[PDB]
Amino acid sequence: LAPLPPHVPEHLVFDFDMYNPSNLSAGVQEAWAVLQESNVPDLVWTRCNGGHWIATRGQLIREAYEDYRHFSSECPFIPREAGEAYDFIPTSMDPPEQRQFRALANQVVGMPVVDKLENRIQELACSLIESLRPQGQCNFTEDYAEPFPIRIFMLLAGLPEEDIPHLKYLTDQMTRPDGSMTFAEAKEALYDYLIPIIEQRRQKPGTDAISIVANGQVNGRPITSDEAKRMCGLLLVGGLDTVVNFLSFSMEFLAKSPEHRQELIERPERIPAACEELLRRFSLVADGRILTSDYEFHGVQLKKGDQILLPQMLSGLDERENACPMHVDFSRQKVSHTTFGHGSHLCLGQHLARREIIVTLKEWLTRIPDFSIAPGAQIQHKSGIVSGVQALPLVWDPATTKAV
Ligand code: HEM
Ligand SMILES: CN(C)c1cccc2c(S(=O)(=O)NCCCCCCCCNC(=O)[C@]34C[C@H]5C[C@H](C[C@H](C5)C3)C4)cccc12
Ligand SMILES: [K+]
Repeated sequence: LAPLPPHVPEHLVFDFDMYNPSNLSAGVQEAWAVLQESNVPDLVWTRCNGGHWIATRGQLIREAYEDYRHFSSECPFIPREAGEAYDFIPTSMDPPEQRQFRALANQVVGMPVVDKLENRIQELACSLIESLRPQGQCNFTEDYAEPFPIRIFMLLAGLPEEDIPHLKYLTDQMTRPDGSMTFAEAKEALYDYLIPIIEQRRQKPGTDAISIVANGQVNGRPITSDEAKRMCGLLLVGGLDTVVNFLSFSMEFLAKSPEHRQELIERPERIPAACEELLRRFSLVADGRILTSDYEFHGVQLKKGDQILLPQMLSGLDERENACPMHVDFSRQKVSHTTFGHGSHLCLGQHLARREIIVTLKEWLTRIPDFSIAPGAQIQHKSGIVSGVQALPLVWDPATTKAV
């Protein structure tokens, strides 16, 4: 517990630990939802993780994401040292400089790219699932959720399949840390992999994402090598743990809810809506911002340099915006969430991510309509900037399945 700053009133202190919240055993969204109990104010200060604010309600979360002038992305992670070291593009930039970098990134992971990749996304899902189907078991996180998005990235980035276990090694070191290296070191090791590739594709561009970013123009001039690297690191990591962990949450839920599986089998037209309602219920990101100036917000004095956690996760779980928020209803009306963020940094990958989710749901239930959690296994969640599932052992009777 860091010393409480004298500008912070004691009545706003609530020592939530985003990397190890109490009651994690109840589920990680449930653990974060403690922040929305009736005796917790809308904006609190936690002394954990160096000390920082947390906005606990959708209205404040969206407001702060809109107000980039006060709430800057230059240090967007807790703890401060990680946020300081972090320099990916565009996530560590504010508008207006951010806008042209975001437009360049949009050309390589935005919507039209989706239609070009869609046949490979479909084929990859089907091939992975058929490999598992006859076995009657898998560790879903390891056997489907991890290989699916990284294979898609390698295709969009024009990288060879054999590079996958090394890239995985490198991203795990960053995003699945064990305290052996600092964020800065893991980040540099990732940059070491990308720097030669960007050099190569600046001399000899192709039509892959790295070539397009590395040869782009921004605010009137060519992008530098360093800018390209910082963009490519985000394009790699952006759709990896988010998708891995979101799919895992979704499949845990479906494994525990035969009635919702049957619903999507009998009414496949509801799968897009189901995707949105799972994105709401199993929202999983929590990053934040740094104050650019002293600012009073919702009656609370914020100080220049204070960090504020703005959990994307919480908006859709807020009872003030969605009734019975922990309940999953594929027929829910007025589904609201900020799962993909809000404001100037609203996820560029969201159309790709929804395609990945919808293809998985449809192709999984087509071949393996009936499955359960392995008997006896205790599913464990993890919490942090991207919350997730540690492992997801599933079982089924292969006689209930079909090759398609
Ligand atoms: C379920 C999956 C995903 C979730 C929940 C998710 C969530 C988010 C969130 C919350 C942000 C905003 C962060 C900020 O405001 O600080 C964001 C930004 C972004 N994400 Fe996604 N993401 C997902 C998938 C992907 C995928 C598949 C990619 C593809 C490479 C991707 C690319 C990006 C990029 C480039 C940005 C930065 C946009 C900018 O800063 O203007 N995302 N994502
Ligand atoms: C107990 N031990 C094990 C530990 C516990 C806790 C911290 C530890 C750290 S730490 O404190 O240095 N690491 C905590 C922050 C790690 C940042 C990961 C995000 C980077 C990639 N993602 C994004 O860019 C994005 C950017 C954006 C938001 C979000 C989703 C998408 C889009 C991708 C993230 C170091 C070592 C050990 C630690
Ligand atoms: K920084």
